[PDB]
Amino acid sequence: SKFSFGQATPRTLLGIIRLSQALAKLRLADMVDIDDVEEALRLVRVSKESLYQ
Amino acid sequence: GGALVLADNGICCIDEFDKMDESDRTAIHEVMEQQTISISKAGINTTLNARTSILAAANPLYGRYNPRLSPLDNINLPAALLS
Amino acid sequence: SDEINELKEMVKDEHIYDKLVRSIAPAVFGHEAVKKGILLQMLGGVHKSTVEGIKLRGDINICVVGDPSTSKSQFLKYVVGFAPRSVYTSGKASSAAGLTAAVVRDYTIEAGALMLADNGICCIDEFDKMDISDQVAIHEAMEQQTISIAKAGIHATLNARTSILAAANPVGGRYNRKLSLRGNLNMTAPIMSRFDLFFVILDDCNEKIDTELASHIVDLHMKRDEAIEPPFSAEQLRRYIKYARTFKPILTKEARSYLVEKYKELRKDDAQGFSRSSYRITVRQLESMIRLSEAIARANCVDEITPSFIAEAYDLLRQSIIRVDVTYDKYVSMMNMIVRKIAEVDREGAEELTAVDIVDWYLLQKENDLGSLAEYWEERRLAFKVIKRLV
Amino acid sequence: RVTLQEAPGTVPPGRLPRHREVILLADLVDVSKPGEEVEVTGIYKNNYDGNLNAKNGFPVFATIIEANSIKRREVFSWTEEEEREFRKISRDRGIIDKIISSMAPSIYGHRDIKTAVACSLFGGVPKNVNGKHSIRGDINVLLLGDPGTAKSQILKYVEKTAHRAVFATGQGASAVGLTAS
Amino acid sequence: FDILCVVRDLVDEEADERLATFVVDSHVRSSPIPQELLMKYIHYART
Amino acid sequence: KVSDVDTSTIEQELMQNKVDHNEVEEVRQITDQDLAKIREVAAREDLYSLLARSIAPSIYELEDVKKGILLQLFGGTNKTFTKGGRYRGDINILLCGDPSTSKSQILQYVHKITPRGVYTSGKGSSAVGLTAYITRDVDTKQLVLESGALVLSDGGVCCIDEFDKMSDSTRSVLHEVMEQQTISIAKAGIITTLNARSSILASANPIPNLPVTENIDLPPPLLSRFDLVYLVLDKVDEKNDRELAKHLTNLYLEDKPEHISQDDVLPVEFLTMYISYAKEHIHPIITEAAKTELVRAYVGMRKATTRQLESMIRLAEAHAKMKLKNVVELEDVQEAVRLIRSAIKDYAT
Repeated sequence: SKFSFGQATPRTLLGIIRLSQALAKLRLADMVDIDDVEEALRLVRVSKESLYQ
Repeated sequence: GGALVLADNGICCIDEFDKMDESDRTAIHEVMEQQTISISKAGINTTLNARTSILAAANPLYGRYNPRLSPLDNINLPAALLS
Repeated sequence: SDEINELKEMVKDEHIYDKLVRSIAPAVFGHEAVKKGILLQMLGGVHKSTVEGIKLRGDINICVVGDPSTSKSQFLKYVVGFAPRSVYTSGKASSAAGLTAAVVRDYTIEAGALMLADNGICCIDEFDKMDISDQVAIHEAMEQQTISIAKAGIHATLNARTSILAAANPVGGRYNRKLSLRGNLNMTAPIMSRFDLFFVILDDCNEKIDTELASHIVDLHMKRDEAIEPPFSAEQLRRYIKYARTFKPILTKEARSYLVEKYKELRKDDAQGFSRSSYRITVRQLESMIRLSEAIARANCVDEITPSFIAEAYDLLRQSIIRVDVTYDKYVSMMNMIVRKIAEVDREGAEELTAVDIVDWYLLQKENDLGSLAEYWEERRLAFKVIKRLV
Repeated sequence: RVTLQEAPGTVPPGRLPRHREVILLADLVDVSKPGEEVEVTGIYKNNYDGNLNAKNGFPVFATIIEANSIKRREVFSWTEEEEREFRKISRDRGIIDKIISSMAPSIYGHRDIKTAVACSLFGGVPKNVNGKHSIRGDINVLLLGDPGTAKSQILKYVEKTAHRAVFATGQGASAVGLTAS
Repeated sequence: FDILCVVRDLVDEEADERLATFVVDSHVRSSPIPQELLMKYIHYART
Repeated sequence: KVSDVDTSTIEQELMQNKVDHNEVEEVRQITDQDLAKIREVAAREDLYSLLARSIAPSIYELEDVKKGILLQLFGGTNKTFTKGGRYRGDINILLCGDPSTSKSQILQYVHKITPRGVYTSGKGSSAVGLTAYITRDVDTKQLVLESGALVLSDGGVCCIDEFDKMSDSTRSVLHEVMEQQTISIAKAGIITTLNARSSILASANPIPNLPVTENIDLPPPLLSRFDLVYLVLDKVDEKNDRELAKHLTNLYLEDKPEHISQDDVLPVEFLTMYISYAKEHIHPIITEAAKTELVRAYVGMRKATTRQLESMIRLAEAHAKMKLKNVVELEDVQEAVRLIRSAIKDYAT
């Protein structure tokens, strides 16, 4: 109830790998460094969670 | 074709994403398997390739986002699609 | 000669009816209704006379309805297995004719489907799948009794006198107990009213019966024991029946007078409420009781029958009805309210509660019929009088 | 020029009603009216190709009857002993009720719904007012039935009894199909 | 349509008795004018 | 011009024949000491688990799917009665869920193992296509009968893509097969009822909460007919996706392919000769032992349709077919139910 959406189904994982792999490309990368992935998580959590304001 | 086929390999954009009724939502629900639409009707057996990206602007259930309601209540959309 | 002794041995006994019933469909487990439903098609009425004029029916019809997995199809397969002159189709794919003749072009005629089984039992699965086109044709078969065929060539008329056993799945494949059967089966009215009667089955969980099913089915899939056997062998029951077909059962008997009151006993209690299984009960049901009677006469070899057999056909129709259930005119309207409220509340509740409420919602309903204040005041004082008398 | 088609009653089965052109002259004009059978003595004529030569394949002449004259066409019954007998029966008043009771035997029916049948089946008076309008001489019975009521069977009686009685059903159809075409 | 015949209706013992006896009588089997003379009568009078 | 080892019962005559005029090859033959290895491995307790991990080496977790299919490979026991009967061994499995769940990969794998199976996509299919083409031969300019796709698939496993998406006229073929276990062709030239006895493994893509029974689409009567219906759902694993990602994100590296699931004990060619052996040399019977628990399961579910019972007694006998038991234990019907209940622990949402 409230909070959610669950369940964070694997498409969110694959999604965040894919976002990661996107952010890498603006670094032009091939490395795909940790700050990239972390950043993807950031965008994800910031997306929602604005419903607490 | 139009829309999805017309714009593919590139971004497709949708407004009023709630009012689209039903048959449309099935198309879009399927296109996230990418690489597909399948038209079995009448003179068409083809399965064409849509490489489309989708951006969808939608309004929460009327009037605006009632906080006394849980999320997924004020979002009218099924969980099959949001995943 | 050697066999006729056996036939005699069959007609002598008082149980061979029950033997018939129990021995019909070994594969199937119980239900006891559709057993009779199946056999009484094999043995038909007089289907003759009354001239001048138009001829009576005669024969019989049944449509089995129920939630799938109820093995309604096993009956069917058993009939196409057992009795000669029986065609089996699964239509939806009929497709059209199918149940009628082409005609082949010449003017040589295809058999085919329905008509090639004549004076017999045609078995169709799923009326609900064949849509409009052919159902009308079937109606033409069960109304006019004749099949008229004219295509781009020689005009024709070909008789088919047949019984039609169908198995029809409900709209949602389920009940819908609360819904009228009229609304559930989803076939058009005229073809509906020609099928008497339906013998609806629904399966519900009962641990005794459940255990019996699992036991019985596992039994079936076991080569041992296949020793389960009917009191009659599948081979003899045919020569028996064919013997029983050679009779011209006719009831002159004035105990037929009784039948009238029986017809009469049937509709009265079923008049109010209309929210019961009605139907009507249609005169065609009076007309149905006849062919049913003669059917049971065929069964028991008895001629001119008994009022008792009449009562059997009667009760049969009764359960077939109940399965579908789920100046004092003023006092009548209130008594109707009492029976209506209780009958609904007993089926969907215990019924009890505040007696005042009954008057409350009653006034709320009858307020629509109130032409003048005197009608309100009368209805109020009457309902009050009944409750005061009732107490 | 009038097109004469062969009479529909006399057509041998499986054959279309072929027809020929007819040429009237002088007084024969206007003697004919559409819908009517007509007896003509005219001589037969051809000329002159006339015009096909495109879709035939052959030198084929037209067929035209030049007309000469015009003329209009061209198991149970009552009987003397039977009618002289008969008359004495119709004299009692109660014959009406007896007839109604006789009108639909096997239904058991009603006294009313059969009464209507008897009434309309039996007749009326046409009846033309000089010279304009005939009103109507018939009784049109709407028999409004009810599932399970006899409403079908009754009218079926009428097909057996009446002299000229036709069963068109609803449509779909049991020939004939109710619309002249 | 001049004459409208409505049919009903709520069950009556005489109406249902009387009918059922007749129908049953019919199916079991297997004052008014003879049909032939009436079907002549009508034609006669109309002519 | 135009447009694993086989079973014995199915072979039948070609054993009963081909001996007389003799011949060579046919049924796969096994040496002695390797047999001595099978009868040893059967002893291993984790076997029922073990084989389940060995089926799909690339594919991670979702063990009960691997497992149900494992029983699809052992499915049922064939019965002729006096005559007729013929319920075969056939067990049929639909599975649906979120996309990219490997649901197609399994199809590929089963397709690879199963000797006679045939693989069909949705919409690339038609009721004429699945049996009896009656094509012109064009070599002799004659009319010759061709076997449809289900007739070929007779024995072993038919695999189906995108089953939800089949045209309405199609699926009307399956109500014939699933029940009768034969197909009845009265059309055109030749009129006969010909036998296709085949498992079906169907993939489905659905359109929390909502009726699930609604959300698979399908007519519910057809949907109830399938023996074991898998619904992919989160197992709450965390704790899984990491392991699975270790599996898939490899290859990756090393670029060369070595092992895969290692370090995990796995059979390779052994499991096929095992499976074969199990199938030909074993014919399990429930005896007095199944029926009690067997029924009480069905009731427990009823508290659905009778098919679910048929299901249990067939599916279970596969379990018992494995482990080399001629008779079912009262035990082993437990998980045999649980597999049906497995999807229910996935129907909670």
